[PDB]
Amino acid sequence: QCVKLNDGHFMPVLGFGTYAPPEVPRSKALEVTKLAIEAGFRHIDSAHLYNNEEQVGLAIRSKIADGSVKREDIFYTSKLWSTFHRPELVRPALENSLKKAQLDYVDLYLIHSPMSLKPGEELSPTDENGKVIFDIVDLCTTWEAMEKCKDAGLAKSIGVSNFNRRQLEMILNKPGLKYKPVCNQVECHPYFNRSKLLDFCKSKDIVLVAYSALGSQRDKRWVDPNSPVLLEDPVLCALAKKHKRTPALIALRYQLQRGVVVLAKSYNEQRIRQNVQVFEFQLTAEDMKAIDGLDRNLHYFNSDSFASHPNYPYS
Ligand SMILES: NC(=O)c1ccc[n+]([C@@H]2O[C@H](COP(=O)([O-])OP(=O)(O)OC[C@H]3O[C@@H](n4cnc5c(N)ncnc54)[C@H](OP(=O)(O)O)[C@@H]3O)[C@@H](O)[C@H]2O)c1
Repeated sequence: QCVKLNDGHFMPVLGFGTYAPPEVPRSKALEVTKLAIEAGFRHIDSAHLYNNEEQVGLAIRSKIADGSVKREDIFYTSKLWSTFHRPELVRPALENSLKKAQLDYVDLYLIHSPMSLKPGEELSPTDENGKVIFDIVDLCTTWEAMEKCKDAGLAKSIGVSNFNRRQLEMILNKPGLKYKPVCNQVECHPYFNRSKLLDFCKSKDIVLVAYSALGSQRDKRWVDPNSPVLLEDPVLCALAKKHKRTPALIALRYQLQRGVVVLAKSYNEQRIRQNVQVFEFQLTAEDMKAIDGLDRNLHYFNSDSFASHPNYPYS
């Protein structure tokens, strides 16, 4: 099952999340991406930041080599990291990602975040106070460079991530705009359901892609351990019991029924296989209303590191 993007390409509505924290050996991404493909995932979400494109790319190539899939069956996403927003750095960044993954093109290239950072060696250049050293870049210029990447065939589609409505509007209203973003990949789950942003995106034919749809990996770098654990929510657990599914499946299905494309990260073989069951059942209107009632403006990613950034999208 796919949705048609505003540039004519097609995106599978369920995607595999590949990020794992640095404490996880790099080789694991190879193993789990192959498992994901074997389970039925075709949309695979990576990024320069993840330090895994070589392993994820190898998994894709391996599954093409053994005849399981063809390149055209896979929808591969990468993302431009924030130290590469200056327009002259965009195509080189994409070319580096392609080289790592050993792919001729990405299906989707995203601006990972609107929060531009100082260019250089470090992924996350930080001051002595812990905050990231910011760069002030007109993102419309970054976008123009993204458009050139699509015209060159390096990316089939281009989009953004972590943009709010105002930031999207800035791109959409850019004079001489050639390609609208096909999507906005954002934090989205029952505790932070982004309903207003979703309505806006639908009105502009921009797909909303949900990350942390299962409540995030709760990494101590960015997430308060006090934050309620999404999958422990009693409404989600009651719905799981009602449907004889799992809280994760309820959370994924919720997104699909709102017209949101949903990612799901798992590095566990059993959970990877479980997550594809999202297509096997439905939630009723009353179920959906119960889940909508959980909305509580809880973005799990919530750190000083970026809450002070001039382009921080949340308010
Ligand atoms: N654009 C961005 O700024 C951004 C930000 C965050 C995420 N992302 C993308 O979105 C992906 C997913 O988001 P996320 O990394 O925050 O994780 P997530 O999809 O919210 O998953 C959170 C945790 O759920 C667990 N899980 C998965 N399936 C489960 C199941 N069926 N039952 C119980 N637990 C389950 C996983 O643990 P196990 O691995 O142990 O199964 C995982 O660590 C990322 O990997 C990345 O590709 C993008």
